[PDB]
Amino acid sequence: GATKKKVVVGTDAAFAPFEYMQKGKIVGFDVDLLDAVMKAAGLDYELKNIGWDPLFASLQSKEVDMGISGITITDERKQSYDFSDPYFEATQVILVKQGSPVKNALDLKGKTIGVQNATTGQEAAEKLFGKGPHIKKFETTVVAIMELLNGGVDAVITDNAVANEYVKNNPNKKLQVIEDPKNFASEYYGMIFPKNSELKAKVDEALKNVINSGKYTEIYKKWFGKEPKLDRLKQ
Ligand SMILES: N[C@@H](CCCC[NH3+])C(=O)O
Repeated sequence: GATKKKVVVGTDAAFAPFEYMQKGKIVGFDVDLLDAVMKAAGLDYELKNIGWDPLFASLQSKEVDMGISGITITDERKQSYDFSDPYFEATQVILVKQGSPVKNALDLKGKTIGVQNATTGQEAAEKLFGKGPHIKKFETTVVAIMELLNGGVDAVITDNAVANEYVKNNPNKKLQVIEDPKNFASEYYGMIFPKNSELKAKVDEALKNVINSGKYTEIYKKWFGKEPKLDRLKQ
């Protein structure tokens, strides 16, 4: 007999703790949350590591049906895509070597900044300093961090849980996180869909069900070791 077909879900699995590779498998908070959500939604699915810029290209062509990849909901992105209700709150931070004199975002003036291409961190860097060669763009956040380590850049702007977990997992790298609430906005992550997707409603209801049952907090505690503040998801 005929058919799956499965929902095709894309991701950039180079963004621990949300999605990353471990032993040939894609793991992480977004991975576990997606499984809970799609199961609650009664949707069969496949999760594919397609990379960040390809993910957006493939959503536009509808080769991929859905994405989950630590993606900030933004007004500009809503022009081209649809988002689920938010499932996480985050902010950009600055990642530097210990020893850096940087105390806030404004201290990055005249310095070289590494970011992942087409991210809200690239956006924040361009908003603060204008577009130019001092902003170095990489296809993964992993490579951005590598360019911090080897001195190719002076600082990286990326998401708080990603920077924090990198430092906590890599003490011997002697990096540090600088937070700047005055210069960086609150951000909310959403699952993402091609415009006019018939999956969004099912995913929104499933996410509600996952949060309501305590499954969201079990997953959150697995990855972060503390309770979430669920009231952040109703802002
Ligand atoms: N949350 C930021 C960074 C995500 C990058 C994930 N590879 C954004 O949506 O642009």
